[PDB]
Amino acid sequence: FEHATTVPNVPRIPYKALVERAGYAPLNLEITVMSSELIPSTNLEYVTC
Amino acid sequence: FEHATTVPNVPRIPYKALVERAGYAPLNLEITVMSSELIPSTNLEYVTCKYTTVVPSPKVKCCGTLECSSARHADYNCKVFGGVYPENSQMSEAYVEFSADCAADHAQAVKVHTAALKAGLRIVYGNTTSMLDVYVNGVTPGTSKDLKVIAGPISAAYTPFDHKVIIHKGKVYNYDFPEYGAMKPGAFGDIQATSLTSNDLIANTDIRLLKPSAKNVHVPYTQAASGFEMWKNNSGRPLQETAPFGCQIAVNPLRAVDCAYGNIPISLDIPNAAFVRVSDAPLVTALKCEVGECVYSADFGGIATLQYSSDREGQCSVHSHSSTATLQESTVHVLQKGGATIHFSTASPQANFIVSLCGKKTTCNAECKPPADHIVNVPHKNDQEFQAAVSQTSWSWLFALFGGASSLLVIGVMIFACSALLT
Repeated sequence: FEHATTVPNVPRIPYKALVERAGYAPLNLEITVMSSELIPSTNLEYVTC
Repeated sequence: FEHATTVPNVPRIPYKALVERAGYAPLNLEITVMSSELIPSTNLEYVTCKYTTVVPSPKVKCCGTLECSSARHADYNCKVFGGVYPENSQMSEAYVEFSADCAADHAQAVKVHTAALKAGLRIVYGNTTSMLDVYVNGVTPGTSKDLKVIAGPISAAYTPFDHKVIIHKGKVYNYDFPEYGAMKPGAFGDIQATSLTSNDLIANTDIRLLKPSAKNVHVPYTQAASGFEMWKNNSGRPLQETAPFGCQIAVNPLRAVDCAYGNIPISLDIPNAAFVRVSDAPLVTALKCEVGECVYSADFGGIATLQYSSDREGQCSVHSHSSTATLQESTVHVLQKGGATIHFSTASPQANFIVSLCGKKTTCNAECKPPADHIVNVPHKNDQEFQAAVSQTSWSWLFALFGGASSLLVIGVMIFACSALLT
């Protein structure tokens, strides 16, 4: 079943939601973002001593 | 006792219905239209194949000449070519016949007239579950162990077939074959015979004998191609893949199976032994309808509960009367205080219907929600009704706007009357 929400990007703060299909009881949805590294794209020009 | 309803002609869809009379409970009746083919009346004219042109060894004199007569075969030529192989003579004679094997590969050109209407109905009432079938017309009785059923004729006729038809190995094509005896060469139907083993073959092939001119004996000819082979190149796609109502086609007797079109009126003489009385019928008062989801049009997308207060404990006969919705399972074993559930199945945004729990009526009223699932394997179970597929708030807007467009005209003509009376 397809469902779309918006997590806020603050680590280890849980987000609550309901998913329901018409013909079913609703159910819980706790989504957390527990780590977020972001990696830039790098290259090296020179090396100094 | 006999009762009539109608069932939409969609396969294996049960119909819940009440049949009631005095002194008895309104009793349940479930009628499902099972796998229901239709069979048209056929008559083959001819059977076609490839050909092998029999060209036998020739007849040659040297001093005298020859004169050639007719015989009984297919497309002839016979000819009497003159001074050849140096006043010598020759008799070049050639005909066709069926191929080496037409028990396997042979078409059948068939004309198709009107069609019968067999059915498959499963009928459950009370505790009686019966398997039967009925020729759909208003006269033939459909007889289970004690009952009789007549299925009234269809509201609108239909045929997947056409007037003329070709049966190959297994497939069925709509194509206009030439008539028996009117054969055109290089097209379908060059050889013709009334069975696989009957005589009186019939053939045009544009066979043309030619004058031999060589050192050794040969009989030369030229000929149009096998017009059955120039249909197998260019036959389109059969009726299993182009038919208008999803009907498959089987040919041992050429039947068309599992259509979905129209609706069948139906009538059932209920046997007298299956009539539960109003004493045994658990009468229930204080009916309270509590409507849950009602997400419409799919299969059973509506939940309703009933808070009630009974007289007895036993299996009722639950029913909805308005054709905007039908319920399911049709029997509820009641208790002194119960909350049993139904399954509404409407195809309109207005759950606006009347539940008779054991004949005692009450109303379910709620709005409905469109589903979020575009495409479902399972067919529909209701129809659409104008003055029922328009939502109630839209009725309020239309009525208010029409009243706002009419009442001031009423005020104007009353101003005419008032101005005429006062002066």
